[PDB]
Amino acid sequence: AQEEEAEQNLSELSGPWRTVYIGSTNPEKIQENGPFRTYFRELVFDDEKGTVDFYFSVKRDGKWKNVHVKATKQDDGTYVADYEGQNVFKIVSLSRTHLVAHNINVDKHGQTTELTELFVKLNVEDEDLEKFWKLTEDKGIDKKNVVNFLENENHPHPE
Amino acid sequence: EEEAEQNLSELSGPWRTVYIGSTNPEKIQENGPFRTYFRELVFDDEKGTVDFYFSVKRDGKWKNVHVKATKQDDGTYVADYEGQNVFKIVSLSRTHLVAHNINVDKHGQTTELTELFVKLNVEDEDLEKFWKLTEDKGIDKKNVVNFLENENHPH
Ligand SMILES: CCCCCCCCCCC=O
Ligand SMILES: CCCCCCCCCCC=O
Repeated sequence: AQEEEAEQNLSELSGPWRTVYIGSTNPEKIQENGPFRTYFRELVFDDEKGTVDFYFSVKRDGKWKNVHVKATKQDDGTYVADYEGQNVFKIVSLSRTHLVAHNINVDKHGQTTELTELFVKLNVEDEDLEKFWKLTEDKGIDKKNVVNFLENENHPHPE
Repeated sequence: EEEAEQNLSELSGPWRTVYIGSTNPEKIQENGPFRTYFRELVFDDEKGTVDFYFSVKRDGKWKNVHVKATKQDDGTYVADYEGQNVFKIVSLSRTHLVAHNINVDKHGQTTELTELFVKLNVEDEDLEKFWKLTEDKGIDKKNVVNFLENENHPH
């Protein structure tokens, strides 16, 4: 017998995520305009399908693009996904607060690059949303006159 | 296992805006001066102040703004930004900030806004784990980009 099945419950982890650090064996890949200079926006874990959907922004030729990539868990435990080539990636450490992964990318030229990354979750608690809503009610503000900044078609550019 | 000491200044660092509500919708609509995307906050216990670092789009262009708020003996804060402001922190932890602000603009108009902000905490253990992983893969520290500081210092 090899290893045994892993009880996986990461659904709890879906939500807003941000990129802290991304390291690379090939710096050109992460330098400005690089394909893996990805600013995470959201992550969605599905335990039924055993998938991870990545939502992130990347600048391509002085222009910002919002990308969506779906990764699928393999019986190996790793995940594979198509983005600027082929990737096999591995969650080395994941918790409600963080995420450290190792990705191996093979581009359209067969060039292999190993990347490392630290990502953090933007945790918005219920106890706090309530407190903000109450206050907002008290001050007589209308829910319609409130702007959601954690998801809007008009935000700042990291560069 | 291990947690840093609790300090006000220790809450200093990257913060992000979640929601902001207003009595005058024009203040937080596109191009409104209060449609502020927080980048960082620095609490200073000695001077009794809070420094706001945020971004706001004006005349179609994103601008980086810094505002120094000063605590009052009564615990609230004053700050000059698009008129005079009297800021009140209704709840604050290492995780969140809920606050009420009253702004009177240069023309004497009064707007009351509410806001919910959240902090981006990057824990030591996770940082070291990223670097350990990074050196295990033979990646040189000079070959790593700090995305968080870029986000905190856009343009
Ligand atoms: C790269 C962003 C998402 C699509 C490609 C598969 C791996 C991403 C993991 C993050 C990069 O280290
Ligand atoms: C409103 C100004 C008073 C102090 C800080 C103002 C800038 C951010 C708006 C605060 C809302 O909570």
